[PDB]
Amino acid sequence: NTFLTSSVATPPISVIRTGPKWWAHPERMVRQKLMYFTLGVDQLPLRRTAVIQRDLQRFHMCKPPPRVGDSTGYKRSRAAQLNTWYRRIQYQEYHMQHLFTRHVWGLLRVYPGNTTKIQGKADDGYVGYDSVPFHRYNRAPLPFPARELYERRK
Amino acid sequence: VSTGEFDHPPFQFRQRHTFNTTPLHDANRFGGRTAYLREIGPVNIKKQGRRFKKDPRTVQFNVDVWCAQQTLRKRWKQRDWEVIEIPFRLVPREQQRVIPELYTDIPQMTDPARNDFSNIRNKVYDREELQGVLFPAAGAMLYPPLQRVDKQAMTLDKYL
Amino acid sequence: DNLQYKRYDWQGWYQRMLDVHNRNVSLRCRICDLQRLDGNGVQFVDMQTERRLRILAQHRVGMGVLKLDADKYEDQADNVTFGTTKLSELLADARKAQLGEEYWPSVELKVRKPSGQSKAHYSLIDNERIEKRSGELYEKYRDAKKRSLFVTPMETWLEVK
Amino acid sequence: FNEFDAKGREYVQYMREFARFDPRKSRGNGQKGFPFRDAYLTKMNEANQKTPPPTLETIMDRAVREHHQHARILSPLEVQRDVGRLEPIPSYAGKINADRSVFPFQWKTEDWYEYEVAKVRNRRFVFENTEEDGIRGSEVTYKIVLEGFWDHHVMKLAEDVCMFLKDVGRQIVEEKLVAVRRLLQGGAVDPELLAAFNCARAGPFGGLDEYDKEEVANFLRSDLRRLEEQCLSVINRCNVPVPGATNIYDPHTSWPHVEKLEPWVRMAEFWTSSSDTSFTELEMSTAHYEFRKFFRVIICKLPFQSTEFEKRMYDIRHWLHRQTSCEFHTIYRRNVIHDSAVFPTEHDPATPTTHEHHRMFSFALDWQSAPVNRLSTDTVHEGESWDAVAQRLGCSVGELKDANAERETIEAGVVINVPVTATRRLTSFGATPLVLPLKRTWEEAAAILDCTVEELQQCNGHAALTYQKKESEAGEFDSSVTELVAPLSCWTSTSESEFSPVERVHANDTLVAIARRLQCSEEALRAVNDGITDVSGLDFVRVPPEARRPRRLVEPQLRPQAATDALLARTIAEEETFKLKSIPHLPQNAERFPHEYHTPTSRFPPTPSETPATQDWMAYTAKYLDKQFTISAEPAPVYNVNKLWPMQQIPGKVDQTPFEEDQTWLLHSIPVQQLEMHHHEKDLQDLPFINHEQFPRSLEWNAP
Amino acid sequence: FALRMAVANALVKLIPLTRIPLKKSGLLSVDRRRERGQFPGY
Amino acid sequence: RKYPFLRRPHIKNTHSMNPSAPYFWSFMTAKSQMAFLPEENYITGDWTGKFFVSKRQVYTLQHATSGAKVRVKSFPSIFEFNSPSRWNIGKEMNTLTKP
Amino acid sequence: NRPEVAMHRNTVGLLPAHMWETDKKTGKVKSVKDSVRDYQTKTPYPKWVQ
Amino acid sequence: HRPVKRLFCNIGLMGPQITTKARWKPYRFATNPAGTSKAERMYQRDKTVYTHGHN
Amino acid sequence: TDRFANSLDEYAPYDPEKDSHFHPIQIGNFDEYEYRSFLRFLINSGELAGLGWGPLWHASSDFERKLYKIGFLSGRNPQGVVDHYHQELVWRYDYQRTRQKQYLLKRRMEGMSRGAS
Amino acid sequence: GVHRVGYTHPSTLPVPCAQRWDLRLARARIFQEYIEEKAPGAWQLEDERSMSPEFKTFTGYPMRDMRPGYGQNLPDYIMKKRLPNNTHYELFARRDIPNEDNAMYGKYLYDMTVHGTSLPSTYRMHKDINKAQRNDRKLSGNRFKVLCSSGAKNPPSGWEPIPDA
Amino acid sequence: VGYTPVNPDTSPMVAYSQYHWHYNLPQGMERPHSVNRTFAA
Amino acid sequence: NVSYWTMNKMVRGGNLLVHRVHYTGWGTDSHLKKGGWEHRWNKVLQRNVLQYSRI
RNA sequence: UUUUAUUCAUAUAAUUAAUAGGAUAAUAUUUGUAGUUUUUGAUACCAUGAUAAGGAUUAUAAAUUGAAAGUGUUAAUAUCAUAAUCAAAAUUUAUUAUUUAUAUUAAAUAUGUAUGUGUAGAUAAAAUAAGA
Repeated sequence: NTFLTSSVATPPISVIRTGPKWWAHPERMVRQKLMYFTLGVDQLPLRRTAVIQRDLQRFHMCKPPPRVGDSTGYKRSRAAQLNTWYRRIQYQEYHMQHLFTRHVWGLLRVYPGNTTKIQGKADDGYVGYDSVPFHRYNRAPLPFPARELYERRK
Repeated sequence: VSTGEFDHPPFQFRQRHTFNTTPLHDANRFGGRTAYLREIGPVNIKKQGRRFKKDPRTVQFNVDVWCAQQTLRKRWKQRDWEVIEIPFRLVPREQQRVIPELYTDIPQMTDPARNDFSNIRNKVYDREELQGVLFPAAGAMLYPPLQRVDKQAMTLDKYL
Repeated sequence: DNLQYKRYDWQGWYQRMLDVHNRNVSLRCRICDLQRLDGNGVQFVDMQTERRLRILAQHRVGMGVLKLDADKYEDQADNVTFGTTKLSELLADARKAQLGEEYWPSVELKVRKPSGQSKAHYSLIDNERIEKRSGELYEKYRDAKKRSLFVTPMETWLEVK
Repeated sequence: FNEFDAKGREYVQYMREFARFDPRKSRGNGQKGFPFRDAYLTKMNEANQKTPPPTLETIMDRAVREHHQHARILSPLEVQRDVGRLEPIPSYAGKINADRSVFPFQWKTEDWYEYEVAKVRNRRFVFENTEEDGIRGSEVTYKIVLEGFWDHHVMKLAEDVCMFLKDVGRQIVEEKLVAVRRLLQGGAVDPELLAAFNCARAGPFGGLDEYDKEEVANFLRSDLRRLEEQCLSVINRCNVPVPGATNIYDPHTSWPHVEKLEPWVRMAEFWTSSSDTSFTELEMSTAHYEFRKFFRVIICKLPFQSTEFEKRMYDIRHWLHRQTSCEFHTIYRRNVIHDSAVFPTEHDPATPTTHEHHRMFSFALDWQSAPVNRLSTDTVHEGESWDAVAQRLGCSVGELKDANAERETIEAGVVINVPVTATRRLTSFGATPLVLPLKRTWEEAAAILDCTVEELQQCNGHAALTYQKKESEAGEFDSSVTELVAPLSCWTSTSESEFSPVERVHANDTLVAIARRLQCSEEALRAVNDGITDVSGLDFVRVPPEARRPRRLVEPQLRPQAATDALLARTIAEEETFKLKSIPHLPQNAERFPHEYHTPTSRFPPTPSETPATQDWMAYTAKYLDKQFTISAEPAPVYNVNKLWPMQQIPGKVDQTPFEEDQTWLLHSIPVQQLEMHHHEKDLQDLPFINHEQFPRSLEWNAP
Repeated sequence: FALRMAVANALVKLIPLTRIPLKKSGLLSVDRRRERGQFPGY
Repeated sequence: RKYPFLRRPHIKNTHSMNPSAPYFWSFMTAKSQMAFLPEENYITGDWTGKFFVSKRQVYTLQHATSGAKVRVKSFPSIFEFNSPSRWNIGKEMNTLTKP
Repeated sequence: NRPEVAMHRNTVGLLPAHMWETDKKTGKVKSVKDSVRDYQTKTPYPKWVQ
Repeated sequence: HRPVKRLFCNIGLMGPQITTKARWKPYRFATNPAGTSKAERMYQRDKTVYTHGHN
Repeated sequence: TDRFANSLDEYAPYDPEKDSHFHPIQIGNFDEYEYRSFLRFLINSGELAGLGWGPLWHASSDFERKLYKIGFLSGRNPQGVVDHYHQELVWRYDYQRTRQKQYLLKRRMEGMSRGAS
Repeated sequence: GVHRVGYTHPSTLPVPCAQRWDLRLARARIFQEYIEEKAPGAWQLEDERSMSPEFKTFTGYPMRDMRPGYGQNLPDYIMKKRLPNNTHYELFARRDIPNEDNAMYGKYLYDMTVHGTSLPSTYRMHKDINKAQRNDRKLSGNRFKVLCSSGAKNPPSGWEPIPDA
Repeated sequence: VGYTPVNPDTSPMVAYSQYHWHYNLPQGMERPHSVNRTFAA
Repeated sequence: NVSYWTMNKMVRGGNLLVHRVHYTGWGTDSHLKKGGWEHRWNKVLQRNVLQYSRI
């Protein structure tokens, strides 16, 4: 797309921990919903993470209930189970978002950023006009007309 | 109102290209005008590096002047007219008055007694009626008369 | 001054600095007050004279009040006479819109571009000659196509030195 | 007030004043003339004029509830939420109709911007001394600004000075009221006043104004009644503030009233660690302190000029409070005489001045300081008669004889005084140079020209270079020098060397318009044009000498060339001696490189070359593509069209209007700011964080 | 949030009985939170 | 320690690098080449002898044609511009020192 | 020409290519000959002066 | 690159798309010689010549 | 984030009466009836086609709340209706379902207590 | 775009009127305004940061010239700039004296009026007292640094310093 | 304190000390001095 | 017009009349609170120059 | 048998004592006021103050939009009141929080060298209009 420079990768836990700033930003979530809808597939994981984020952000101000009253034997384990279950749902949504972004890029002839893999037509990470002459993680030298991934016309 | 940005992002530690973070002088910002301020590559501050590309004031003024140029071009694209000097005798009654200069009076109105309250300085007159004054010697048939739809006519839109 | 810049040596230059800083003199004159009959028997400023005066004083006139702020000289005694002289010059030049209509300032009128209904005839001007030329241009186009795969408008009608 | 809070009291006041706002009343004052912007702009917005009716669903639901269910739908205001009380229905239950023109406020961005800028600009354009009755309207206005280190100090000083000025003004206005009443009881009309009234040559009824003592006394009585009313208003507003209830800030309640002003607060930010530790530690050890100065403004609006009151208010600086200062602003009515003699009204010169006369340093080189010297003396010529002199000077015989009545007759050569209101008065230092022909030395030439020898030498210039040591050698070189130019001080004007000999006829000027413009008779114009009665036949029509209103050659207040030639005479002599034909400022192929050779006055973006067919698509078609096009260009009007608006670029100069596409702006040669920002007025104050203020005046200080 | 608070106050001024629901929902409750001021130390 | 932009308290800290071919004129010199030479190139009054020319003086042809010795102040006691050439014309002395 | 607006207009004719000895194999400038020696000038000072 | 973009803007047959829709190579990539075919060309240019990246 | 990436750079006023030879027909935004039908189709057909909340239907309010809220958000402009129909996913201050869940839970707790007693 | 600005004379006009360029020339003559000829028409940049009410820093006046290549060297800046005479610089140059009690009055005159003799500085007095105490204690190790050594190297006739011990 | 004496005019300490007038007072005129009229020169 | 050390000494002593505010704020001034040093700079310029008619 | 970051750049050169008023004022050449030469702490020493680091805990429930940042000491440093032979213009001299790939030098002389899969050890910071 318009962003073609080198990029670093971050664990999904970091983006999930980022709340209603990037991961749960309503505009970005609406864009993801539009991407799913224009492809005509259900947005079940997106809606699950949306309701999870809404519930979390609504009560983030409130103080936690007294932990002494809660039973460490069972209540703490139940809370950890629920937190892990929510985190797994958000992981699934994150993976789905990345997969569908790659797929839409491939369909629309959109050249991704450097070292970005688009299954079906790159399969090893497209790199073009990078600061390093060689392909990162592959050590393959790169030509100046970097790579024509798609057909010329249109 | 406006939705875009007008102020240059502040100088901090090096911004890595990741989620919700962009390099400070990436080609996306300001359309492509961060190219002027971009100091490509890792820079050793001891010897390499131009001062003005790091000075927060000069880059801010550059962003301001770029935004001013953008505002000027977007404003001028709205112009579907030109200003012509008329000898004050052939203008209609709504123009035969003491029009104050810009920023020297309250926004005036064209003949408020005629139930017209629009700004007088933003009135635009078509040539279909002004051809007589603009081109008296030419005559002939230039800019044929503008057909005006009859409001009081039973057409399809009137549920005829 | 009355606090610490009196009764001593620095008081003099402090007072001189204050006077130089406050040398500005503002002269205000109303257009309604100007619109009176003069000694000769005519109105001192008419509608055209007022319009010319407003054009001459782009920002010096405002809310119907002509204001001239003179900081020309270090003292108000000379600022006032400079302001009166400049106001007299401005009035003399503005009264010029009474000797004839040639001195009447023109109204800057926003005249629109020709509308779409007028623009629609741009295709139909010289229609018959255009079609007659187009027939022989098609003849030339097919003659060129008989020998060339791609024919540019340069071959048919475009002219390049 | 118990009715509303601060914002309620503000917006209700805004609505009330807009409900009776009238644009005509806005003249004179400043920001007070601007109405409530929210309602004014929404009234000026055309889209708000059309108010959509209630929707079909709304009207159908209301009709079903009323005519079918027998239950009229209650408005939210009239319906009662309280389950324990029946509150009375407010009068504004459903009576107030809905209109987009009034509420809510919707405006357009251009109108909003223009209104805001105009309201900011028009603040000092307030006419304080008017003829209005009430709080406003007076003769003199005094604004005393009291400055103190502490707010309560300046407040108490304001109260003390206000009470003192209240007493003093009551005394002065009381004595003035006594005088006004005594004048109103009876008086004698001043003969000087009657003569002043009887001074207009033509009155408002086409003739003399026969003003008598009865009418002048009536006008004086009206003025005295107005003055008495104003004095009574001042006294009544001054007699109000008893100790029990005193409102010093209200103009109606107290005189003189006091109004607040924003204090001058200047923060100083400095490091506080005496230890010269690291920069981070120094920055962490940073404290903010500020210098404060508090101001109060006292306004005294008196209906007359009172020197005693001015003295008593000036002398308050002697008994001001501790560590308190004061400054005085005076706004008084004055009379300014504008005579048509030193600043006359006439035709523009035949050859108008161009932009080249308005250049940098041009004000000191080719522009005199107005008014220009117009000659009042005149030397009568041989053969000119009493009426001929008046005709030549463009004045009446009666005016001429009134100007020179001590002389019964005018001799062949006499120095007379032209009437002050003459329309054909010459101008000193006529443009025509004076030439002396010698056929002889420098001393003889100076004696015959009545000029100093040094001035003659410096004005001649080349004569000095040609002449050697001996006056005999100077006389020998006089043959080569031929005519000598007289000094500028010796030049004399002529009755025909100042006014245009021919006049330019307009497109639609007949034989009457030209005569009217020149103030001559049609028969005289026809006789001076050799009897031709066709204006269209000739492009230029000569102006007869009988014209009362001629056209000058050039601008009268224009410095001649000799004036600056005397300023730089030695440069001319040196250049003539050294034979400096030209000084090439640019190299050979300077224009070859369009970016290296930039003058300090050169600007960006550079203007591309002009093409004779890029004005419009019709011209482009007629030139290049389909040259068989009948129409040459678009039907341009006969009147001037300004492409760059509201700019006023010099005509005949190739220029480009602001670009409309981002590509042009981006790819055009436009630099960036690489050094410090420099401002002509902000060269002082140094930079931000180094802001310099000589005087700690309030930031929103209003000049008189 | 500022717009919501202003509208809630306007509603309370207009219809007095609407004060109870908005107050119970905490729409007229202002928060005194403020962004950190400028300081060269940080 | 930080100081206002283009107002560094150090005046000689400016290290004039090797001259750049693409500009070679819009760097360490006058912004316009139609401006007059600075005052250091000329003699104001009757002096008794200049110790060494300052580094702000521009280089001219007369420096190499006249043959008179020219020297400037640098890290050592003095530096004389021995072996005059014509390649350095239109440039100031500060661009030919490399401190 | 500076590369700001016009750089492609530079031509080798502007380059003297005679006051230096260049590498006949690579093309780089190997050495530079003396320039002040027997320099040819019509007027060391501008013609109009003196 | 600079004169190419200026020519594309002057011809106007493409319109305002040059800076809004058209994409162009970076500075040091578009300053390469005519035939390179290798991304490791900007690092192989002459280093002894002080020309601010102009070969 | 820019919804107007492909929008035209015109900024030009247009008057069909003065700029066309055809009869102008003015079309306004949806009224109450058309807006209700349009929104009912979008929500219910989307849910039936598998493009709506589906199993998470209880996460969003009922149709009446959606119709009321979206109408305010869009102003009954058909494009605004579509946009806010998609943007409904990020609604934060809709407490209808939360209150109903508490009320129904309270109802069943009382019902179980009545059955036990 | 690129074009040539046209001017039409009132005499050539079908109906005469005062042209805006002529009015501009008259106003420039009245107010002694320098008409800049090389001002490009495509640089009508509004200082939006100070003119737009939508901005925080709105002031209603253009606070910037919007020219990147603007400095104090150019003659336009020289002509339209403000001289520092009678400014805060002039105030500081006379008020920021290291010794405050010297801008009001001369120290010698003030001493000769209020007191009978000119007093020395506090530091000078402290040095004199310390010298007195040192002379009382030791009376050795002191130098004889003076301004003029003539009176010490050639003492006046009849001068005999008495010894100490 | 110090070789440089304090300025009694602008120093808040001496201005608001016990021996001078504090800023929480009416700040009226202390005494109506008249020198030139009692004994002119 | 004194150094930071001198100003700090005079503030800690009773030699200057200043009013202490928060060390990490903008102060009492509305121009400072509504834009900062540059805004107060512009306001000072407007008061000094950009309010007169300048005949 | 919880979260964030860290490659940081100038640094020495030589001389420091006094007061003296002008137009519209009833008179001052005081226009133009003339008595060399007996003293000595910092061109390099004042030790004493501030600062750095930096913590404390009562507000039940209803109402209200409310009723809510505070420092010793230990340390280092330094230009102040305290102990005579010498740093501030001729600056190289190494002094923490920097612009990374569509377009890159026009106004006071304003930076040509560190691309290498962003890969160590240590160090600092915060629960403050944000969303552990």
